[PDB]
Amino acid sequence: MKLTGKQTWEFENPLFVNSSGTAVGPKEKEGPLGHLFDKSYDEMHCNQKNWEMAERKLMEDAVQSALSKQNLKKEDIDIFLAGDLLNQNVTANYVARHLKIPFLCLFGACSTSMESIAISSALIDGGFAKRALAATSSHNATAERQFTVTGSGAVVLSQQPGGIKITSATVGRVIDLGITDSQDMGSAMAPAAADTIKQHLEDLGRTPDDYDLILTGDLSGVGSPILKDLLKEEGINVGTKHNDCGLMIYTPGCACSAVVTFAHIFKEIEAGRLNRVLVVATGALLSPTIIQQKESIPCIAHGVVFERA
Amino acid sequence: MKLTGKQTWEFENPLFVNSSGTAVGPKEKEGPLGHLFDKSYDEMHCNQKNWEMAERKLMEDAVQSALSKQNLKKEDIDIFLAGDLLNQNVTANYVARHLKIPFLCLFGACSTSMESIAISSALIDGGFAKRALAATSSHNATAERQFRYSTVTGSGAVVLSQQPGGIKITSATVGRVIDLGITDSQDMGSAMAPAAADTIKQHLEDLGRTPDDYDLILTGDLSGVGSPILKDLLKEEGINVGTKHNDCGLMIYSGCACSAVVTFAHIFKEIEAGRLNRVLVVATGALLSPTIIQQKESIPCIAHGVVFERA
Repeated sequence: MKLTGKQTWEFENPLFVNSSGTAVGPKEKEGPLGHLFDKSYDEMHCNQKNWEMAERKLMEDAVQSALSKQNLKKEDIDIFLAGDLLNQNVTANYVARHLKIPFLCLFGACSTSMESIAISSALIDGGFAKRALAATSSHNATAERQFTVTGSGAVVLSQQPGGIKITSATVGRVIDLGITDSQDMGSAMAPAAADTIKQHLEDLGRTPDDYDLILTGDLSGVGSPILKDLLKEEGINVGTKHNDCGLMIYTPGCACSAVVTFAHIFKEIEAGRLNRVLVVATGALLSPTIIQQKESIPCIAHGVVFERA
Repeated sequence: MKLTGKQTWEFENPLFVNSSGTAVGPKEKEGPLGHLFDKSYDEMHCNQKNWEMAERKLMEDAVQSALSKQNLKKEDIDIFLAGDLLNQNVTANYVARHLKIPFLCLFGACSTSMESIAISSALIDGGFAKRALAATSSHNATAERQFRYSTVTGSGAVVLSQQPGGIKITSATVGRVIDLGITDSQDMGSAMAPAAADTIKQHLEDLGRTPDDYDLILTGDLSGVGSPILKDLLKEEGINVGTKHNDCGLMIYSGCACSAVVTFAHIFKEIEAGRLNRVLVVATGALLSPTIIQQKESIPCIAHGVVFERA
């Protein structure tokens, strides 16, 4: 069995990130990581007619950057796993239609960036695909349509040697402790990130000392301190080992886990500044209906371990 | 490799449907198959306060039926694959929270019924899970919300594992998105046929098979209008299904969402009874949302297939 413990998949065959691509808007371009993205636009329309075509252009850009880096055509990919981080896959389905790659459509939450890589990894490791493409996108301009980073990240994975290996993934379970305040996203998502991180370490018999970095996505300032405290209650001390993507992309539930992980964290690993990193993307599973009814907001966090090859 | 041809996964290890569960509304109860569903309700609210709690109760019923028939508890399942037709985080997410099973959230479309089984199947065959639960649901009363601002009222769930059962799963074909330019939200049957045809053709080609190798080729929700088109398209590719084709949308009472409940309640019984030995089930989905319809964009469609056989 490749399932280790309760929720962690340990891949047994060689598995690598062969290339990645990122495309972002102006707010991201002006931030500390602005120069690391493959595409970065000076204005939010991304030279497009409207917001829909803007986000579609961001994903197409990110995907073509990833493919270009390996001189791959769309026909060279066996499976495509993608979803929007915010909307109802309005972008992902359009891009899938153009790529013509067999398509597994995932539900768009901020956890989708790692959910798509986890599934892609299992399919490649299980012999169901030679190469997989995983992608997600979001656009600040349309993030309101529930009752946010502007960008998209894509990765190409395969068993062919690359600078970064994927060694395990932990699938999260939905966690909902009550929060209904659509603006209290930090306090709602933290318990999910905590459960997934705790289960991952328990499953692999590891501690934060086995990681160079434990990176969360989308907890930002409010959620991070809560996550650390919750982990301490479980006897898990992340210490200075924890950082959040929402905290690195802008100067002094924003779906930024993918573009920061792909544009920045992967570069750090390939440069040998980080050897093993646990990345946990956390999503608030909501939408108009949920909020329209003042219901609690369920959250989920999925994790993936990347290591220098 | 388990990948065969371009888009077909052939499972190399023992893989079975251990049980299934279906829960439906009054309209389905009154239909020709009404007697085959595990649970049915006399009124669409299903004893619940609103349409959201109604659909949630239906999925909880179907999942509990599937689990109960095998004497399993929610803790006995390693992975849960599910989605619901509104994509409002209302049903599947709610049910996943209560079950506490590691959850892979799929985008709801009428094609999700087979997408969830295909992924579940690969994860089991790949050693990533011992048992998987897959479920989908829809409700007639909120079906309009996919387009704005005939759908089945029910839910089907299945428990899968390597433990011997009456029904084996031998392959699955993952579809690619096909879009020939149909904008009309109710010419959905015709927007979906091309996707269903592409998947059936590729599935047959990948495995070096013809319709003669199947006792039944069943499409999910093409219904009255889409079925003739599908057969015409397959013929244009030199594939003659003849009388081997049927559609779930024609057996329960397009974009109907009846694929899972008809397959689970009816088709599975036919296979276990020995009346059908190998069946290709292809669920077809129109990938849309109000944003799509609102801007009168063409409607992308996708079809995923799974082959079920008598053990």
